[PDB]
Amino acid sequence: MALKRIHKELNDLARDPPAQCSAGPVGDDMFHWQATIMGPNDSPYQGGVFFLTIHFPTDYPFKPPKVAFTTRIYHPNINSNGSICLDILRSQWSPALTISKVLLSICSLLCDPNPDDPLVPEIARIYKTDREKYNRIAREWTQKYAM
Amino acid sequence: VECPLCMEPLEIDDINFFPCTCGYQICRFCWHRIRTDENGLCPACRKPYPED
Ligand SMILES: [Zn+2]
Ligand SMILES: [Zn+2]
Repeated sequence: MALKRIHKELNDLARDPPAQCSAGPVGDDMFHWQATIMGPNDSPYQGGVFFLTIHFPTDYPFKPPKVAFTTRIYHPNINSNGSICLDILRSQWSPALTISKVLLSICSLLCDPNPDDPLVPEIARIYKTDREKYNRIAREWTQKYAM
Repeated sequence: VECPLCMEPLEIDDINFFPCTCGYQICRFCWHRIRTDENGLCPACRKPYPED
């Protein structure tokens, strides 16, 4: 009926994944997408293996999916606890939007993050104050968390 | 043909069934859902559907 979208997009972004965002395996639940993202070449973010557990509700293609990063990555817009909020997913959104667009939004946020702080401002404040201050730790953290 | 609303197939007579003239066609078993939990908006416009 409508659940097929979860598996369809899962396999879709598994065989031929878009830019940086890749899918494949699932989490503890079918509505718990365990996607993996890769860092860009311009910003201090490497590929490695960063998991992002996206939780879809009973209205996945109608209600904004709750994205919760599994792998703690040092990103000004990605809190250490996994708090990652998408700009286009803020204040509702247009009913049915492919996960590809949602994931691509994170990719665009990887190339030079946003100074707008989310849950914990620390990561955004350091970026807003000085780039190098966050650049040095970003590339270090992404490496130490690259298993 | 599969509606991007649920990644599920469509009907022959559903191909001409579009609640919006923005080229966005979707099977009846998809549009009805938008009018159930959502405000009945266009998945690529955020605007309310002219459909009943
Ligand atoms: Zn459908
Ligand atoms: Zn429209």
